[PDB]
Amino acid sequence: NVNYYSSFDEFIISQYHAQDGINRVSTCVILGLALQAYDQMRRALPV
Amino acid sequence: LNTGAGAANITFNFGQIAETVILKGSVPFQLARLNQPMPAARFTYKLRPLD
Amino acid sequence: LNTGAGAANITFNFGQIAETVILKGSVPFQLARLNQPMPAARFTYKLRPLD
Amino acid sequence: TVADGTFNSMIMPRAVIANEREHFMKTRIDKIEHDLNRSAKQEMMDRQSLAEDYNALNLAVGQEIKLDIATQHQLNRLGSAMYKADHERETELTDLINRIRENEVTVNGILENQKAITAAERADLLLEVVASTAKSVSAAGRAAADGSGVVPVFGPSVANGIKVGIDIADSVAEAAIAVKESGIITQLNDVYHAFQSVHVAPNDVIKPAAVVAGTSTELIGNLQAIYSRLRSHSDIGFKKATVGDVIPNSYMIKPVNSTEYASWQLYVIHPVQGSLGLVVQLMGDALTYNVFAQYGNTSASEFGKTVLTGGATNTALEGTKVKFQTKVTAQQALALTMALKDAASMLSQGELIGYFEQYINLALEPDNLSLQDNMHKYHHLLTSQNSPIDWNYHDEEMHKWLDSRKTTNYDAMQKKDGTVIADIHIPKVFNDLRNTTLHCKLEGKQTIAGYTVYEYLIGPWAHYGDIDYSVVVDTLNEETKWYCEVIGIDGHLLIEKSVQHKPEKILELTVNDSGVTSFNGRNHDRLKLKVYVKDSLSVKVFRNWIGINAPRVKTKMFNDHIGVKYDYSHFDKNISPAHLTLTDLGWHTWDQYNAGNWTNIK
Amino acid sequence: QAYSSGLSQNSIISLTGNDRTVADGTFNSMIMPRAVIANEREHFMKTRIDKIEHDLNRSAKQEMMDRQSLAEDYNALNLAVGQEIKLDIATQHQLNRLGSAMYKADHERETELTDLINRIRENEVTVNGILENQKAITAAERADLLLEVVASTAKSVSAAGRAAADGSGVVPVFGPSVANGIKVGIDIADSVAEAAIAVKESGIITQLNDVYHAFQSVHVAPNDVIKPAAVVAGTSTELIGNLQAIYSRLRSHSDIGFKKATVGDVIPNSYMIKPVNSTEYASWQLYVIHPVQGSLGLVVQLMGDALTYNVFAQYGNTSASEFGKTVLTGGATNTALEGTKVKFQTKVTAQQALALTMALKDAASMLSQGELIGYFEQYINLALEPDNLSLQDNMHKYHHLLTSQNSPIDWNYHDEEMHKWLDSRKTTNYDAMQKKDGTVIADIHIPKVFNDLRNTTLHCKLEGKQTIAGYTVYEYLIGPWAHYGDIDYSVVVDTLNEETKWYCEVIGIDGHLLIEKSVQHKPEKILELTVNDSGVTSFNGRNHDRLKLKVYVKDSLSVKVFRNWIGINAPRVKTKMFNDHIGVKYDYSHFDKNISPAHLTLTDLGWHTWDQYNAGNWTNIK
Amino acid sequence: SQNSIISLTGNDRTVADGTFNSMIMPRAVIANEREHFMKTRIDKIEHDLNRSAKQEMMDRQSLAEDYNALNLAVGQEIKLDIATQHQLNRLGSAMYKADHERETELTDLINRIRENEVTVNGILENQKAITAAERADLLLEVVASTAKSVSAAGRAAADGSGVVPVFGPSVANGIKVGIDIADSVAEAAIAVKESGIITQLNDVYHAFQSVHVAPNDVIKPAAVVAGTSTELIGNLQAIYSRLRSHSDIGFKKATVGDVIPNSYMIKPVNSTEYASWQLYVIHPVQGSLGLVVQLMGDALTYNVFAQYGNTSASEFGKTVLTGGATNTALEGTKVKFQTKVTAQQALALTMALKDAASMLSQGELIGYFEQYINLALEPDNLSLQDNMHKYHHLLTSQNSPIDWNYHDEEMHKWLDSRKTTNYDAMQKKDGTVIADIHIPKVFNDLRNTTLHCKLEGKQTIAGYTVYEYLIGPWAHYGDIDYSVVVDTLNEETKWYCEVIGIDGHLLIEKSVQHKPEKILELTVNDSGVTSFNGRNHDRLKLKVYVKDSLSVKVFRNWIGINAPRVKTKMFNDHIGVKYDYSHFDKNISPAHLTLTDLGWHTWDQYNAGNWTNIKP
Amino acid sequence: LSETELRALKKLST
Amino acid sequence: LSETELRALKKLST
Amino acid sequence: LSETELRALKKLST
Repeated sequence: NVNYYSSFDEFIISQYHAQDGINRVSTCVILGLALQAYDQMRRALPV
Repeated sequence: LNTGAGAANITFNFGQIAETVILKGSVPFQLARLNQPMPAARFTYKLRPLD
Repeated sequence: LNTGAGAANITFNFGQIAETVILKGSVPFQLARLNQPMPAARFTYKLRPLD
Repeated sequence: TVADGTFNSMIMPRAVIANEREHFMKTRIDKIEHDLNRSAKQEMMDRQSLAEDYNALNLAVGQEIKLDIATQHQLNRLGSAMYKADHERETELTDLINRIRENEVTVNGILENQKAITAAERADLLLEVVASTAKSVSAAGRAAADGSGVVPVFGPSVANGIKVGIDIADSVAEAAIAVKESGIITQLNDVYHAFQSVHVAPNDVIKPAAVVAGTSTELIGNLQAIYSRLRSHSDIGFKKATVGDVIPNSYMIKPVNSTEYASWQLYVIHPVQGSLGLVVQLMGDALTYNVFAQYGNTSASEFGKTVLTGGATNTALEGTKVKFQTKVTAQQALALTMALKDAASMLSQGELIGYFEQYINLALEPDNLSLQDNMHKYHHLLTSQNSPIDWNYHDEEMHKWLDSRKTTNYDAMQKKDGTVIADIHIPKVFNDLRNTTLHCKLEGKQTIAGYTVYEYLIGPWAHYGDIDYSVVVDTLNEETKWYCEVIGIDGHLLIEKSVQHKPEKILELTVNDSGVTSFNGRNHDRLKLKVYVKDSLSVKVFRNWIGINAPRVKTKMFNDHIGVKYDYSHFDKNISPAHLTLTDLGWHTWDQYNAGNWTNIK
Repeated sequence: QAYSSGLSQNSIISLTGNDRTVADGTFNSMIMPRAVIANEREHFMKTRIDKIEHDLNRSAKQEMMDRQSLAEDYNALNLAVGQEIKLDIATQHQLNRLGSAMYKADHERETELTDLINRIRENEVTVNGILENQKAITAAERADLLLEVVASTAKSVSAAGRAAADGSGVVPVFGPSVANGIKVGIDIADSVAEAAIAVKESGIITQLNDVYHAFQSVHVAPNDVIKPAAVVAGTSTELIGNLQAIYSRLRSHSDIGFKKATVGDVIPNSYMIKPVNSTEYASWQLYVIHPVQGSLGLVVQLMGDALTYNVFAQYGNTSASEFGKTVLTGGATNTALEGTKVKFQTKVTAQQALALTMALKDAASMLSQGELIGYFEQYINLALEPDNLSLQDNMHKYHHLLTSQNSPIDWNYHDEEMHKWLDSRKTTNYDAMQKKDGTVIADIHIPKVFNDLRNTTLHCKLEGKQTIAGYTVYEYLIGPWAHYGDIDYSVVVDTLNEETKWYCEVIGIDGHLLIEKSVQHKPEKILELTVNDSGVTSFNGRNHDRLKLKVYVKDSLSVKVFRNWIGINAPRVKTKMFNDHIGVKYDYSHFDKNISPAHLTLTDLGWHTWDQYNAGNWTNIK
Repeated sequence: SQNSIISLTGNDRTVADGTFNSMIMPRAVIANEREHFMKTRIDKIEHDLNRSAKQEMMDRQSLAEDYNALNLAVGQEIKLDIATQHQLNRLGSAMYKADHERETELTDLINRIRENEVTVNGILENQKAITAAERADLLLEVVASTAKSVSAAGRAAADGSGVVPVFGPSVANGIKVGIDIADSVAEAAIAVKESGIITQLNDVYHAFQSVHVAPNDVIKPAAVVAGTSTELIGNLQAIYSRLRSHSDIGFKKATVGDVIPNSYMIKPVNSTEYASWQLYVIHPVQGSLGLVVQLMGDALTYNVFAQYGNTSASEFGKTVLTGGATNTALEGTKVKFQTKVTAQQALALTMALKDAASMLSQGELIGYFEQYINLALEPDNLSLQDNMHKYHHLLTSQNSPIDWNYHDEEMHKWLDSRKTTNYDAMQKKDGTVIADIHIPKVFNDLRNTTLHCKLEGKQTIAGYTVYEYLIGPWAHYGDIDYSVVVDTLNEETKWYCEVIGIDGHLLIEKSVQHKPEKILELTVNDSGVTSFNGRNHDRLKLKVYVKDSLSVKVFRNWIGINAPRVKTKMFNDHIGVKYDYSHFDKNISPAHLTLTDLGWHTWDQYNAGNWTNIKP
Repeated sequence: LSETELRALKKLST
Repeated sequence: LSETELRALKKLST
Repeated sequence: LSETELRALKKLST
């Protein structure tokens, strides 16, 4: 029961336009910074 | 002993000096104060004569 | 062994000296004291002979 | 798959008796069901026709049933409805017994190899290998399959609009007596307001019968033994209204101001169709019961001597009293009470209260499978030869007690008012249900070449003597010819009458102390009668005992049923009256007929 | 400022406890009251059962078949021009179906009350002993004892017992069932021909269809009324006077309810407003009750643990709002709350609904929010009294106050105002439709003959369950009268036999009148009476407030009695109160007497007084 | 919050008992045995009130005479003396009456919309934020509809007799099930064998319950996305075309000789444990597709399966739509129930509940689902209700994920093949005479069979009672004959029949009372359109005017057996061709009639009103 | 039996 | 139709 | 009245 998006650009814009969008984008921003750390860590330590 | 057609009401006055009176009957009986609902039949009652 | 038409009553007297008596039957059976209601059938009875 | 707990509260059994709206809702649909099938307007209409047919039976003096009297009409309305519903259930049991006998090999395999599964699953399997008309053992399915006749009798609707207070003072005029006969005493009015009949379907009985059965013969014997006890209790229920006493009402005692953690419940069941009562107490998680006799009661106490004990019950508890009418027999209620006692530790307090109240008020079996199995096992034990309760002793003592009450009440009223007034208010003719001269209106849904078939089952008889059967046929067309067929083991007897609107005697039978009759040189426990009528509107069958208060045959038990076996497979076959010839009427054994054509002799 | 009554109230202990929330899986949770209007499953199940009862007793197929016979009987009454009841018109037939069913239920309830009075008066010594000895027990317990010492046919005061004791003829009229399959909106355009008018007469307008879809009658059993009547009764005469005072108010409301359909206006619908998304511990409920059989309405609001109510008049609205003037205030009620609206039909009167509201307001602190919701909705929707014994008695004490002479509401003033307002509405609607359409069209859709239940010429079918020597006894109670003038009574008898000899008996305080007619399938006039402004009639030299008519038929199939007033819109009689009933006492004990038509001679017919007879044998004179 | 659907219980998933939120929570009618028992009793009572078994037995002789008097050709005669045909006629006649009444109410609703199309177009265009239920109230108020409530309580109050679902167990009560002949080809033996049905037909009836959808249900899906009045009317006709085709299939399953499956629920044997799972298997008798719904925890999965082309080993056919993995081999207690909603209606709620699976408690998911299937009770959650109606429209519209026409056609071919196989099997075992008794080849489809529809009249014009019968729409093409039977107390009477078309009506006067009289013979093409006096028509209205009537019956008969089918119309087909039904309302007064008035007369001849006298 | 049916049936017999 | 009604109706016809 | 009863009654009347 989740949706799938081609890019993080689409994901954050879709949540912004949904009901209760202003408080949804706050969570998505933290997800983006978490994903930024995930990319750098996994490239240095590929498993 | 009741020799009449229907049930009868007997008034008991125990004075005002006695502190506690305990009533026990050979068979369960109904007892209540003035202007109070009559309970189910019980063997024993504990009463305050001042009531 | 009962050969009569209807169920029979057998009276058991265990005295008054023994403390406890345990009764076990080959089949479930009914036991009760004198002039007392009978219970449902069961295998084992623990009784006081003075009862 | 762990739940949040909301679902389990929705399937939680509910306190139907204690909750008022649930008790209000059930009274309403039981009233609606009774009025759907038995209409007061219709019954008042057929009073005149029924009175004429009863007078036309030419009964001896002192045995006449006078429907012009209000008391006798009211007791006839209760008796005819009660006897009808019992008659369909006996007919259904006979049909089920036949199907089991055709598939004995398959039934035996199920009984031997299905000991592990639940009682309900075994019953469903048994009803599938046989071509049973009803194949559902669930309560919802049984309601759908139930017919019009088997609907329980609602007493308060029967005694509605009947005049009660008629006062003639020191008047012996014929006009005054006519007015007096039009009314009923107040005592009979209270009897009807506390009357509700219980009729148990054969599909409900198959679960107790098959729970420990190992052979097809044992399964049939268990079914017959239960219905021997069930039919006996229905007779006692009707006799209770016949005497001049007032029947007690079942009630439940609850605390006036109940507490969350210290609530208690006390249930007192007074089955009108039975000789024993039940008192069940629920204090906390402890369950206690007592089985008491409904006979020999003094004026001071409403409970007789207790015959089975399961603990200590306090009937002097103080609280609010709520009246209700049971939908299960004393044996059925006792079976659950024993089962609930064993599972008290593993069941919540709400489950204990909900399961018990649903069974007594709605005849609903518990959803728990383990609880269901134990109840049906206990039901078998209470109806077997090794039952803890000697039902025959208590049924006979209730019969003796009820007869003494009728004499005491009749003599008391005779002194106060007189013989004429006593006979109006306490009729001596009615006596027991199977003793009473009663009629059973028949429904026909089968038409063979334009002739509607009406089926009646003669017997089984709980009484011995001489019995006469009469049939009344009403048709739209004038100058019709109708046929009567009486089927036995050896053959059938065919009769042509061609008389309408009047009773016509078709059979006279003699029953011995064992409840068996000699029909053309063979012993028959029951016979099947089929009436064929063209363009019929109403067919009524009357039964009549030559003497009043016929003596009772001892109730048969399991050993008596397996000792003698009678074949009822021939009750299904019928004839085509349109193709009948003159030589075909009379008594003719099967050997004469060709296979499959029982209308024309070789 | 909320109205404060100094009425003494018993203490109430809730099932929930000190914390005001019931514990899970307890016996108290299983006996808790729960909402019936708010829950869809219950509000659907109860409507289905209500519809089933209506179709059992009143079948549309039968009532459609009896239209031809009923039309002939009304025609044969030979009414004056402008007073004729033409059942060929669809609107008149529809209104007669509502009128006949409502009157039959009111007549049966009045009959039972008359018998209950007779039993009480016979056992006066025992009844007087109960009333003065037992003044501390609850009202329900007093009713059970009173119904036992008297040989009442219905001795049960429980809701389940009352339902079983009730028979066909007192079942409430289900409005939607009546208006099923009737053609609506027949359109003839600028045609005055006979064929066009015939088609026009066969249909009804949309307004009448809407009126019937919002109609449900309420008829209170005598056993319900005995509890309020005995709360403060000290003597038997006071108890009887209280019983008659309550039923006088009840009957007056029934006439108003029928008058609402006769006028061209649509009747309002009672509804409940609930939050769109209910939140735990922040829920609220608003109940708006427009009783059809009444002159006043009720608005009840449950916000938090606070109960607020308002009583509003149903007359004088300017169509800008659905609420009239406020007559009694019990706080501030906000009817502008936003939420889902659920429509329901009330099964209790305004006086009964208000009694529980006042009792619940005094118990708001001692009862949880859910208990207040459950007890209110159960009584409004199912007429089910609360299981809480203390709360039930408090409701009955308030019910007595609202009916007594010292009631905070002047019921006579409001009932009279509603009659005047309803008369004005009929004139306005008739005049408006007389302009837009023709006079002929106006008469079809707004008949002038139908005014109110006890004014319009109506028939009442009689049911017979008593047979005396082959003759079935059919009983009809003449009176009491809420209108004064001249009233004619006719009897229609249908019998399978070609020639029949049927008798009519009219019983009064001193003697009875016996008549023979021997005419079938045609109305026969039996009695003509003149009723004075006080509602009493002079029958054979004595004042009578009511009489008893018994019809004896052999092999009967249907017996109907027609009631007819000489002039339409007969003037009303002021509703009797407790003082009026106490002042004048009439003996009804002679209504139980019967005669045997078979043992009747020619000299016994006519008017004979009781002294001419022996004890018993009321058929034959000495 | 983010979720539009808000559960009555909060995120804590706990609701205190005795509070308002708990009082309005849905109930599990199927899972609770007290609730299931109560629903069955009320349903049986409703059926027995309207349809009386004692009345149907008495009317058997009268109906048998009428069917023979139709003078049908050999091989097409309906013989009600045979028990199997009588039982099939009882089920079919009640089935067709309910469908006929629903179609009649639809035509009135269409006329009302077209009269106020300007106001209706404004409501549909301007107001789109309100829910489907609120939109229906406004439309049903703007048009002067007789029934103005979409609530389940108001619907049941105004449903009326004749639309009550048929109860199979009541119909099958008291019929002989087992008769043996034992190689006896005799007139007496054959007569006896004709009096009893077989076990297969008894089992079919015990698992039968018809579903009839009121127009007030159809209006909510129709107006959920409609923008114009034409779209609203086109959606209404498209839904009812699908419903009528499914209703035809439901009757055909009884005619063919096999036992229909029964819907059931599987729940764990142990009650009140941690593990909670439920499986629902819905076998709609009035349809071609089934539904399997599984709820494990808060996860909901569904599978739509074909009810045709299935081997004896597995009850389920091929899966035509998937919504997850559903295990039908789960072990537990099996509770049988009768669905009261169509397959599309059940599927619509399943999709909506899946979307809000995590936003509602398990008790809410189960209660809302079971109330809809077992009571046709729409969920009280307005947000959940709106989503369900949106899915109902999608399942019906041209963009439906399910090709309904393909599955309905396959069901028809599969049922015909089964009848041939069962007839051949019994022919070899017993014989032709016995096979014809048990599997009649004359019945076939519901709208193909010769059937009678008893008429009820509540309108009387100058002493003449009006009985209304709607001719069409037709799902088959061929030649059709219509007959009328009039039973009247009077020894001699004159009754009139009127057939309303788009331009004019036909007036007929007849005198024969008890024998059927042919009124109208028609020819219908492959598009389900007939040419009635030079104008193409899709349906006609027949009104019978009888004085002092007791009963009026209309008999429908096709010239050839097993009439070929007409493809089911869809939304595009309905908007293409528009027919006017505003003329079905006008009446005539037989009392004020002359000899010149009888016959076929166009409207131009009459005045405004006065459709009786032809003078303009 | 309805009153309409009874009156109609009475007329036919007479 | 009831039995009494049918019996009464047959008497009128004869 | 059923159709069977009405037809039978009419035949009896004539």
